[PDB]
Amino acid sequence: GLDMNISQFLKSLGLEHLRDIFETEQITLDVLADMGHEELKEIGINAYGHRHKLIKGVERLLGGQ
Amino acid sequence: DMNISQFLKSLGLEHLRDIFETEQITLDVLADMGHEELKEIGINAYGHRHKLIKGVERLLG
Amino acid sequence: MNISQFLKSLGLEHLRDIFETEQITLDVLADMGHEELKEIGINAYGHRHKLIKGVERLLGGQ
Amino acid sequence: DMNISQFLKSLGLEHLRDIFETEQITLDVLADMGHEELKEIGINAYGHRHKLIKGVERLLG
Amino acid sequence: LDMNISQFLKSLGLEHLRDIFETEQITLDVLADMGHEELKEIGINAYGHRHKLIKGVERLLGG
Amino acid sequence: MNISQFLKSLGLEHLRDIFETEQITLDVLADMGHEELKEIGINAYGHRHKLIKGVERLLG
Amino acid sequence: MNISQFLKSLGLEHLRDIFETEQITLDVLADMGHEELKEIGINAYGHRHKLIKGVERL
Repeated sequence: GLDMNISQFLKSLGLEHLRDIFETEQITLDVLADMGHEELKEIGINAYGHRHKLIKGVERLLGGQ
Repeated sequence: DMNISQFLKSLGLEHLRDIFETEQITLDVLADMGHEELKEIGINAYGHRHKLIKGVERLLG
Repeated sequence: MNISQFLKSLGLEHLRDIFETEQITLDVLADMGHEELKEIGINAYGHRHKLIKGVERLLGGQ
Repeated sequence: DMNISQFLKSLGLEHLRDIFETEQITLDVLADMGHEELKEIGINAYGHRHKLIKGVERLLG
Repeated sequence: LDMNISQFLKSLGLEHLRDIFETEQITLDVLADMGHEELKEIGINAYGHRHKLIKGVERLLGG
Repeated sequence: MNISQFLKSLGLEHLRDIFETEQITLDVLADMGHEELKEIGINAYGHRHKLIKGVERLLG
Repeated sequence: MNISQFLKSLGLEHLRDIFETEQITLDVLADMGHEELKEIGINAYGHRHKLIKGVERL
């Protein structure tokens, strides 16, 4: 909704337990918006369900609905 | 909508619980998945994918 | 044995490895047309025809 | 009775035997087929389909 | 007696239909069984052509 | 374009040391993937990703 | 081709002396990776990369 960042975004998806990965890997929203399943696997998001939630989450966030 | 473990039981697919647990597939995720995506997570039998897809769409509609 | 009795009743018991590997049960089969049967490797029109008509007759009341 | 290969031979359509064998078209299957279904398995001439359809009908007199 | 279909066609002034008849494997035996709907299905689009064929084949064979 | 203004345009000024020590010019960066960037000590995927996009954007 | 003119074409004329001391001919350079060029004192990734690419072009 109101002026986004990664911490908030992960909390809105129930994925706050990936904050460490995101922090170490310096994944901002601009970066995350360019990433698919392969790339998220490269940074250690092993669960398909987590990758899916992220991928759809960031499209939703930036897409205007 | 409901519990993933109970949904699998209601379809006779309790033996997929381990894949669903490892891939963190909740019901809302499953609702977005077709045959290609289910294949990606290791559901290799057509008949299993078909029951999941048809069972999750009966659950929401 | 329901699916394998069913295939026997049609003379299509040699399809039983495809059906076993793909875990096709009668409820799945009852929803399949030509395209979906081609997707699982039932390549012959005649087999597909017999399967579709057989399951309709089985569940249709006679 | 009579089987599919003798049947095709009797109509002068023996060159179709390989289609009928690839598609496992027995006489009981051919009996349910119209022009559209025969086009689908690659019988492209109307004349050939017409001979098959009238032939199989004759055969259940 | 029955003749080469290209001759039957030439006898009705319809030689230009021979490509359709060859492709569709239409013999006189088959043509004898066809009406307007069936000849439309093989691409004889003009009523006047179908009419000549249907009568032509009655004249030729029925007689 | 030069190295200093490239890194600043991506928010990666803090990398200038690594690029200086390793004598990474833009011609060289252009040929580097994730593995090669890992080799020079750029450990964050996010940074490598920005470097790789940035330099590809630069040579259209 | 001569080693002096090779380093001129890559802008690495300041390595002339490491190459002279270590007797690195182009036939030897062809065999060398990153590990091996580090062993003879070429500390910068970018210089190693240029040498590797340059020789493997010829």
